[PDB]
Amino acid sequence: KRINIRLAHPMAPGNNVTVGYEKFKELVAEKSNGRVRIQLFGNCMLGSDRVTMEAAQRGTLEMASSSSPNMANFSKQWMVFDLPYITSPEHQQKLYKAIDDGELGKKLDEIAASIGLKPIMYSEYGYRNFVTTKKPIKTADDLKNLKVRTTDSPIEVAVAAALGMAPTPISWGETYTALQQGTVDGEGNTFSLLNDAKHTEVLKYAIDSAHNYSMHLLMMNKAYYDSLPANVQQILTEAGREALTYQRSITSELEKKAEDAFIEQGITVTRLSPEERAKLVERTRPVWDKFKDDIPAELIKLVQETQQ
Ligand SMILES: [Cl-]
Ligand SMILES: [Cl-]
Repeated sequence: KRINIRLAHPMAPGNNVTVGYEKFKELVAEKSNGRVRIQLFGNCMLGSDRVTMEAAQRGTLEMASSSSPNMANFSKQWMVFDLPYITSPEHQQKLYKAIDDGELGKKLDEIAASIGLKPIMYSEYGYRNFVTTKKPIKTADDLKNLKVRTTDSPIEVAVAAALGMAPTPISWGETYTALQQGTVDGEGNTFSLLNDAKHTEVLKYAIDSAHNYSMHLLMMNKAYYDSLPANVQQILTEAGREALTYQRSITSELEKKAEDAFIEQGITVTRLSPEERAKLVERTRPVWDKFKDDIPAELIKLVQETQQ
Protein backbone atom coordinates (compact mmCIF):
# COMPACT_ATOMS: atom_id res chain seq x y z
CA LYS A 1 0.00 0.00 0.00
CA ARG A 2 3.01 2.32 -0.41
CA ILE A 3 2.15 5.37 -2.52
CA ASN A 4 4.66 6.19 -5.26
CA ILE A 5 4.36 9.76 -6.51
CA ARG A 6 6.38 10.76 -9.53
CA LEU A 7 7.80 14.32 -9.62
CA ALA A 8 9.40 15.58 -12.84
CA HIS A 9 11.35 18.74 -13.28
CA PRO A 10 13.84 20.34 -15.66
CA MET A 11 16.66 21.27 -13.33
CA ALA A 12 20.21 20.03 -13.05
CA PRO A 13 21.78 18.14 -10.13
CA GLY A 14 22.72 20.48 -7.31
CA ASN A 15 20.55 23.34 -8.62
CA ASN A 16 18.60 25.34 -6.00
CA VAL A 17 15.27 24.06 -7.32
CA THR A 18 16.52 20.46 -7.48
CA VAL A 19 17.74 20.68 -3.88
CA GLY A 20 14.31 21.92 -2.78
CA TYR A 21 12.70 18.85 -4.36
CA GLU A 22 15.24 16.57 -2.71
CA LYS A 23 14.23 18.15 0.57
CA PHE A 24 10.55 17.61 -0.30
CA LYS A 25 11.20 13.95 -1.01
CA GLU A 26 13.03 13.56 2.34
CA LEU A 27 10.25 15.24 4.34
CA VAL A 28 7.46 13.23 2.65
CA ALA A 29 9.39 10.04 3.54
CA GLU A 30 9.92 11.19 7.16
CA LYS A 31 6.35 12.35 7.79
CA SER A 32 4.82 9.19 6.24
CA ASN A 33 7.29 6.77 7.88
CA GLY A 34 8.15 5.65 4.34
CA ARG A 35 4.51 4.95 3.29
CA VAL A 36 4.64 7.75 0.69
CA ARG A 37 7.60 7.98 -1.66
CA ILE A 38 8.44 10.84 -4.02
CA GLN A 39 10.30 9.51 -7.06
CA LEU A 40 12.37 12.36 -8.53
CA PHE A 41 12.91 12.73 -12.29
CA GLY A 42 14.97 15.86 -12.63
CA ASN A 43 17.18 17.30 -15.38
CA CYS A 44 14.41 16.86 -17.99
CA MET A 45 14.53 13.01 -17.61
CA LEU A 46 10.83 12.86 -18.47
CA GLY A 47 10.80 15.77 -20.91
CA SER A 48 11.05 19.53 -21.15
CA ASP A 49 9.33 21.88 -18.70
CA ARG A 50 6.26 22.07 -20.98
CA VAL A 51 6.11 18.32 -21.67
CA THR A 52 6.18 17.30 -18.00
CA MET A 53 3.68 20.02 -16.94
CA GLU A 54 1.38 18.88 -19.73
CA ALA A 55 1.64 15.36 -18.30
CA ALA A 56 0.88 16.61 -14.74
CA GLN A 57 -2.10 18.61 -16.03
CA ARG A 58 -3.47 15.58 -17.90
CA GLY A 59 -2.79 13.14 -15.07
CA THR A 60 -0.14 10.88 -16.69
CA LEU A 61 2.29 12.21 -14.10
CA GLU A 62 1.46 13.11 -10.52
CA MET A 63 3.69 16.15 -10.14
CA ALA A 64 5.82 18.50 -12.23
CA SER A 65 7.59 21.82 -11.80
CA SER A 66 7.47 24.66 -14.35
CA SER A 67 9.06 28.07 -14.25
CA SER A 68 6.59 30.92 -13.82
CA PRO A 69 7.23 32.32 -17.37
CA ASN A 70 6.68 28.78 -18.77
CA MET A 71 3.36 28.61 -16.89
CA ALA A 72 2.33 30.76 -19.94
CA ASN A 73 2.06 27.57 -21.99
CA PHE A 74 -0.95 26.98 -19.62
CA SER A 75 -2.52 30.22 -18.32
CA LYS A 76 -1.90 33.94 -18.77
CA GLN A 77 -2.41 35.06 -15.15
CA TRP A 78 1.03 33.96 -14.13
CA MET A 79 2.42 36.77 -16.35
CA VAL A 80 1.93 39.14 -13.38
CA PHE A 81 5.21 37.90 -11.87
CA ASP A 82 7.28 38.71 -14.99
CA LEU A 83 6.42 42.42 -14.93
CA PRO A 84 9.62 44.51 -14.66
CA TYR A 85 10.13 45.75 -11.09
CA ILE A 86 6.76 44.55 -9.80
CA THR A 87 8.87 43.09 -6.95
CA SER A 88 12.34 43.77 -5.54
CA PRO A 89 14.54 41.72 -3.22
CA GLU A 90 14.12 44.15 -0.31
CA HIS A 91 10.48 43.00 0.14
CA GLN A 92 11.01 39.28 -0.50
CA GLN A 93 9.85 38.07 2.95
CA LYS A 94 6.54 39.87 2.58
CA LEU A 95 6.09 38.34 -0.88
CA TYR A 96 6.72 34.88 0.49
CA LYS A 97 4.25 35.46 3.36
CA ALA A 98 1.55 36.58 0.91
CA ILE A 99 2.08 33.50 -1.26
CA ASP A 100 2.29 31.14 1.74
CA ASP A 101 -0.58 32.37 3.90
CA GLY A 102 -2.32 35.32 2.20
CA GLU A 103 -4.94 36.34 -0.38
CA LEU A 104 -2.32 36.06 -3.16
CA GLY A 105 -1.67 32.39 -2.42
CA LYS A 106 -5.42 31.68 -2.32
CA LYS A 107 -5.95 33.39 -5.70
CA LEU A 108 -3.05 31.42 -7.21
CA ASP A 109 -4.63 28.22 -5.84
CA GLU A 110 -7.85 29.12 -7.64
CA ILE A 111 -6.05 29.81 -10.92
CA ALA A 112 -4.16 26.51 -10.69
CA ALA A 113 -7.37 24.56 -10.01
CA SER A 114 -8.95 26.04 -13.16
CA ILE A 115 -6.16 24.36 -15.19
CA GLY A 116 -6.24 21.03 -13.38
CA LEU A 117 -3.42 21.68 -10.88
CA LYS A 118 -2.73 21.99 -7.11
CA PRO A 119 0.28 24.09 -6.04
CA ILE A 120 2.68 22.40 -3.63
CA MET A 121 5.85 24.56 -3.74
CA TYR A 122 6.49 28.08 -5.06
CA SER A 123 10.20 27.41 -5.42
CA GLU A 124 12.44 30.45 -5.50
CA TYR A 125 14.11 30.94 -8.90
CA GLY A 126 15.49 34.41 -8.46
CA TYR A 127 16.04 37.78 -9.99
CA ARG A 128 17.70 38.10 -13.41
CA ASN A 129 20.57 40.58 -13.98
CA PHE A 130 22.10 41.90 -17.21
CA VAL A 131 25.55 40.67 -18.15
CA THR A 132 27.90 41.35 -21.09
CA THR A 133 30.97 39.81 -22.74
CA LYS A 134 32.88 42.99 -23.66
CA LYS A 135 30.87 46.20 -23.30
CA PRO A 136 31.01 47.65 -19.77
CA ILE A 137 27.59 48.13 -18.18
CA LYS A 138 27.31 50.23 -15.04
CA THR A 139 24.37 52.52 -15.90
CA ALA A 140 20.96 52.45 -17.59
CA ASP A 141 22.39 54.34 -20.58
CA ASP A 142 25.12 51.72 -20.99
CA LEU A 143 22.32 49.26 -21.95
CA LYS A 144 21.30 51.30 -24.99
CA ASN A 145 21.98 49.46 -28.24
CA LEU A 146 23.25 46.36 -26.47
CA LYS A 147 22.44 43.24 -28.47
CA VAL A 148 20.89 40.98 -25.83
CA ARG A 149 19.78 37.38 -25.96
CA THR A 150 16.22 36.74 -24.82
CA THR A 151 13.97 33.78 -24.30
CA ASP A 152 10.65 33.66 -26.17
CA SER A 153 8.94 35.60 -23.36
CA PRO A 154 7.13 38.64 -24.74
CA ILE A 155 7.68 40.55 -21.52
CA GLU A 156 11.43 39.82 -21.68
CA VAL A 157 11.57 41.17 -25.25
CA ALA A 158 9.50 44.26 -24.38
CA VAL A 159 11.68 45.01 -21.35
CA ALA A 160 14.83 44.95 -23.45
CA ALA A 161 13.23 47.16 -26.11
CA ALA A 162 12.03 49.58 -23.45
CA LEU A 163 15.60 49.98 -22.20
CA GLY A 164 16.77 50.83 -25.71
CA MET A 165 18.41 47.43 -26.13
CA ALA A 166 18.33 45.23 -29.21
CA PRO A 167 16.69 41.92 -28.20
CA THR A 168 17.38 38.72 -30.12
CA PRO A 169 15.47 35.59 -29.09
CA ILE A 170 17.92 32.67 -29.18
CA SER A 171 17.45 29.16 -27.86
CA TRP A 172 19.40 28.28 -24.76
CA GLY A 173 21.48 25.76 -26.71
CA GLU A 174 22.63 28.47 -29.15
CA THR A 175 23.32 31.08 -26.49
CA TYR A 176 26.91 30.26 -25.47
CA THR A 177 28.05 30.20 -29.12
CA ALA A 178 26.23 33.49 -29.76
CA LEU A 179 28.03 35.15 -26.81
CA GLN A 180 31.38 33.58 -27.73
CA GLN A 181 31.15 34.50 -31.44
CA GLY A 182 29.70 38.02 -30.81
CA THR A 183 26.27 37.66 -32.47
CA VAL A 184 24.92 39.04 -29.14
CA ASP A 185 26.70 41.30 -26.63
CA GLY A 186 25.03 39.92 -23.48
CA GLU A 187 22.02 38.33 -21.82
CA GLY A 188 20.00 38.52 -18.61
CA ASN A 189 19.77 35.75 -16.10
CA THR A 190 20.56 34.74 -12.53
CA PHE A 191 24.20 34.51 -11.57
CA SER A 192 23.73 30.92 -10.44
CA LEU A 193 22.23 29.77 -13.78
CA LEU A 194 24.98 31.63 -15.68
CA ASN A 195 27.79 30.21 -13.52
CA ASP A 196 26.28 26.72 -13.56
CA ALA A 197 25.95 26.89 -17.39
CA LYS A 198 29.62 28.15 -17.43
CA HIS A 199 28.70 31.30 -19.32
CA THR A 200 31.03 32.91 -16.71
CA GLU A 201 33.93 32.02 -19.07
CA VAL A 202 32.75 34.42 -21.78
CA LEU A 203 31.41 37.26 -19.55
CA LYS A 204 33.15 40.33 -18.19
CA TYR A 205 30.49 42.62 -16.70
CA ALA A 206 27.28 42.36 -14.71
CA ILE A 207 24.82 44.80 -13.11
CA ASP A 208 22.38 44.03 -10.27
CA SER A 209 19.45 45.08 -12.44
CA ALA A 210 17.02 42.53 -10.88
CA HIS A 211 14.69 43.42 -13.79
CA ASN A 212 12.77 40.12 -13.77
CA TYR A 213 11.58 37.82 -11.00
CA SER A 214 10.52 34.21 -11.31
CA MET A 215 9.64 31.07 -9.45
CA HIS A 216 9.61 27.36 -10.25
CA LEU A 217 6.09 26.11 -9.54
CA LEU A 218 5.72 22.57 -8.25
CA MET A 219 2.22 21.39 -9.09
CA MET A 220 0.32 18.19 -8.42
CA ASN A 221 -2.43 16.98 -10.70
CA LYS A 222 -5.56 18.20 -8.86
CA ALA A 223 -7.71 15.12 -9.53
CA TYR A 224 -4.87 12.99 -8.17
CA TYR A 225 -4.48 15.20 -5.09
CA ASP A 226 -8.25 15.10 -4.49
CA SER A 227 -8.10 11.27 -4.67
CA LEU A 228 -5.68 11.03 -1.75
CA PRO A 229 -6.57 10.52 1.92
CA ALA A 230 -6.59 13.73 3.99
CA ASN A 231 -3.51 12.64 5.98
CA VAL A 232 -1.53 12.20 2.73
CA GLN A 233 -2.72 15.54 1.40
CA GLN A 234 -1.48 17.11 4.67
CA ILE A 235 1.89 15.36 4.47
CA LEU A 236 2.37 16.71 0.92
CA THR A 237 1.20 20.25 1.80
CA GLU A 238 3.38 20.44 4.90
CA ALA A 239 6.41 18.84 3.29
CA GLY A 240 6.09 21.40 0.49
CA ARG A 241 5.84 24.40 2.83
CA GLU A 242 8.74 23.19 5.00
CA ALA A 243 10.96 22.26 2.05
CA LEU A 244 10.30 25.69 0.58
CA THR A 245 11.60 27.41 3.74
CA TYR A 246 14.88 25.58 3.21
CA GLN A 247 14.86 26.07 -0.56
CA ARG A 248 14.45 29.86 -0.31
CA SER A 249 17.39 30.03 2.10
CA ILE A 250 19.56 27.62 0.05
CA THR A 251 18.83 29.79 -3.03
CA SER A 252 20.28 32.87 -1.26
CA GLU A 253 23.40 30.87 -0.36
CA LEU A 254 23.93 29.50 -3.89
CA GLU A 255 23.35 32.96 -5.43
CA LYS A 256 26.04 34.41 -3.10
CA LYS A 257 28.37 31.57 -4.12
CA ALA A 258 27.70 32.31 -7.81
CA GLU A 259 28.38 36.01 -7.41
CA ASP A 260 31.63 35.20 -5.62
CA ALA A 261 32.57 32.93 -8.52
CA PHE A 262 31.89 35.83 -10.91
CA ILE A 263 34.18 38.09 -8.94
CA GLU A 264 36.87 35.39 -8.66
CA GLN A 265 36.77 34.92 -12.46
CA GLY A 266 37.35 38.65 -13.04
CA ILE A 267 33.79 39.77 -13.78
CA THR A 268 33.07 43.36 -12.75
CA VAL A 269 29.78 43.30 -10.82
CA THR A 270 28.38 46.81 -10.51
CA ARG A 271 25.96 47.74 -7.75
CA LEU A 272 23.61 50.21 -9.46
CA SER A 273 23.18 53.54 -7.78
CA PRO A 274 19.74 54.69 -6.67
CA GLU A 275 19.66 57.06 -9.62
CA GLU A 276 20.42 54.30 -12.14
CA ARG A 277 17.94 51.86 -10.59
CA ALA A 278 15.27 54.49 -10.80
CA LYS A 279 15.97 54.94 -14.52
CA LEU A 280 15.58 51.18 -15.07
CA VAL A 281 12.24 51.21 -13.22
CA GLU A 282 10.84 54.18 -15.08
CA ARG A 283 12.04 53.09 -18.51
CA THR A 284 10.48 49.66 -18.08
CA ARG A 285 7.16 50.74 -16.53
CA PRO A 286 5.49 51.23 -20.00
CA VAL A 287 5.71 47.45 -20.40
CA TRP A 288 2.99 47.11 -17.77
CA ASP A 289 0.62 49.21 -19.93
CA LYS A 290 1.51 47.19 -22.99
CA PHE A 291 0.39 43.95 -21.32
CA LYS A 292 -2.39 45.45 -19.16
CA ASP A 293 -5.20 43.82 -21.06
CA ASP A 294 -3.68 40.39 -20.52
CA ILE A 295 -2.96 40.53 -16.69
CA PRO A 296 -5.81 40.94 -14.10
CA ALA A 297 -5.59 44.23 -12.17
CA GLU A 298 -6.54 42.43 -8.94
CA LEU A 299 -3.49 40.20 -9.24
CA ILE A 300 -1.12 43.11 -9.87
CA LYS A 301 -2.62 44.75 -6.80
CA LEU A 302 -2.04 41.71 -4.56
CA VAL A 303 1.60 41.49 -5.63
CA GLN A 304 2.16 45.25 -5.24
CA GLU A 305 0.69 45.15 -1.69
CA THR A 306 3.65 43.01 -0.66
CA GLN A 307 6.11 45.75 -1.71
CA GLN A 308 4.88 48.69 0.44
CL1 LIG B 1 0.99 7.89 5.26
CL1 LIG C 1 13.98 30.21 -25.73
